[PDB]
Amino acid sequence: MLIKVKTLTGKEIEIDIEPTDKVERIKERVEEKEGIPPQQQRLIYSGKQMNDEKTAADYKILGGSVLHLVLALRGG
Amino acid sequence: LANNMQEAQSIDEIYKYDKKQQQEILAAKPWTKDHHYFKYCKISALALLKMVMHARSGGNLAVMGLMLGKVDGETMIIMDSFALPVEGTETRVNAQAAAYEYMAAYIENAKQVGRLENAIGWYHSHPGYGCWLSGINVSTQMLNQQFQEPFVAVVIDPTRTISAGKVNLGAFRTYPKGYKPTIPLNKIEDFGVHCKQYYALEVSYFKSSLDRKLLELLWNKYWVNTLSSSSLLTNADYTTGQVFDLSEKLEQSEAQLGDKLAKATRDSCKTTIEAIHGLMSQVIKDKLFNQINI
Amino acid sequence: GSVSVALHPLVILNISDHWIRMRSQEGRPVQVIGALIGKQEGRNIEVMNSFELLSHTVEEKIIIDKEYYYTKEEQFKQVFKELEFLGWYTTGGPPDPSDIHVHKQVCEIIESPLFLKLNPMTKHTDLPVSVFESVIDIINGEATMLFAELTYTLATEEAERIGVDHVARMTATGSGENSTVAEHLIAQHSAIKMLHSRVKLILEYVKASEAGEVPFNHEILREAYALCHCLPVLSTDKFKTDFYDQCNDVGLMAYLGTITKTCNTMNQFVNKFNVLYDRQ
Repeated sequence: MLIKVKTLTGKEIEIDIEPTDKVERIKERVEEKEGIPPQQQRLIYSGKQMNDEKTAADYKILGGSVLHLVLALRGG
Repeated sequence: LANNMQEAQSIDEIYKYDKKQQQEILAAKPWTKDHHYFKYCKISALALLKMVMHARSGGNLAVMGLMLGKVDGETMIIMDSFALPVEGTETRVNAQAAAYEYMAAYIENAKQVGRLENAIGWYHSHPGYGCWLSGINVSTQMLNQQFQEPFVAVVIDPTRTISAGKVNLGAFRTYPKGYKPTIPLNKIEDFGVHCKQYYALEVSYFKSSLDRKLLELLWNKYWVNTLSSSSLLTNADYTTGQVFDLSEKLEQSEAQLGDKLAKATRDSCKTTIEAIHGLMSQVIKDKLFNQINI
Repeated sequence: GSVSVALHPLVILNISDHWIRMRSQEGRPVQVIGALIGKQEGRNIEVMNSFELLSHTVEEKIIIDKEYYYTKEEQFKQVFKELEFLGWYTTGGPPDPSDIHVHKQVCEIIESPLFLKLNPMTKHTDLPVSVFESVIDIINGEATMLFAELTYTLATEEAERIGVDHVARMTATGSGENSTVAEHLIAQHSAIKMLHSRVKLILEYVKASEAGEVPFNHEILREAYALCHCLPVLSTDKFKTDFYDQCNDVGLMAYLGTITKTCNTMNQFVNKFNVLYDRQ
């Protein structure tokens, strides 16, 4: 598996996770690849952010899927 | 508009994007070596105008958004700015759910049309709250800089800008963890309690040849304010302050000598050129008006 | 006439940036096409923003992408609420049948589309931006269509005014191969040229009046006399003394400022001489 994770600035990440596996698995893949904290990460596919509670068993990912990774930002 | 060049001018190569050079400079990563690397941020006219308009259109509430561009050498180029669908209070903004989907979709759509630049920074407006990094902007800018290294925090104040007639744009970058390193105290006061945590940058603006050509015919009644310009009178305090800082720089360069002389010479040349331009305008006015019917 | 259109000084900047970026990317100048947005208030149309559009080519025909337009229309409504599609723009000179074909195709989206034309390669001082309105006439047979010329306005927000003034007064955008003296003198040249044109028009009018080929106006002539009896503005001795004082002060500021540059060149020369000529 060579699922691509792309940041908006141009960084590339390659991870290996089976589709039946939980989104927490993707989370900890990017954890052990980069180290961005779990609570400061957002992932987007097909223009819609996925929820943590949806297992990717019935999901429109059949290979070649690119995941847009962003970091939560706040201001004052 | 004649007796000059009309093809691709010397102010248009700044708008050209070279993919190979950007890839090489991203692979090189010269920022990690010297942490005081970036010192200049060049913003397009369109990006600044869009930022100011979006900040003012939000009223008394706070708004936030992204800004695209690239990085070359010691400078960060910010080309375009696109807003975000954020709902913020008078003090804080969140950008909870629809902001990130908007970011991804807008970047993809822009890449579809031909926008070849990547995201280079984020901006957030203080509605009359000065221009400084708050304890939350510092944390989020550190978060962004830790992984997406080319980044910059732009702060804009719409209320103060509209009240005083001058834009207030500040570019800042955060030091990493553990990086410690009659005069007014505003140098420490106008920043938050994290004044030692982040450092500002020199902000400059640029525009294309077509931009300047179209903006030349923007309005045909500022000629009165040019003929009766009254130069060397509205910026005397500016020239005195520049002379004082120039004397300080000269003293520092003299102390060092006993490469710092280059910037002192540049500052002196700039001040003298401004004064000479003012005198030239005054001489032109005198020749035009007072040398008739003598 | 027709529908009063209000143009902001942000659409034109968008078009110019679009044209410059695509010309730089493609190497050679090209044609850019997009879509305007604004508001419709009674009989008033106001254009306040624009976003780029994707267009494909089939031999000679140019086809505007529709799915991308729909996605962009759904996307832009999130940030801007009271903004609706009004017209479409392109960069070019004289009107072309390709433009009319594109307008007819675009007409399927909105009832009364506008037509904003920008001139990036203008060869005169005439206004390069022209707002055209394409109303479907009732001419039978062949569709004889000539877009009516519209006298657009320059309605502008306050922050828009501030930003426009800031970019207009910009001077650091160049100062490279072209001397800053040129940029400083160009503004004075343009202002003097416009003043000279106005006074030349006044001179032509008074020459016509004294010739007798136009009706004699007793009020405008006396106003011209009042204007013409004050060209030597403030020729007092105190003004001359102040002018000489200012000139001397600027001369001193130039002397102190050429001395430092000469000293810097001195330092560079001595540094070079103390390494490439000094015997270790």
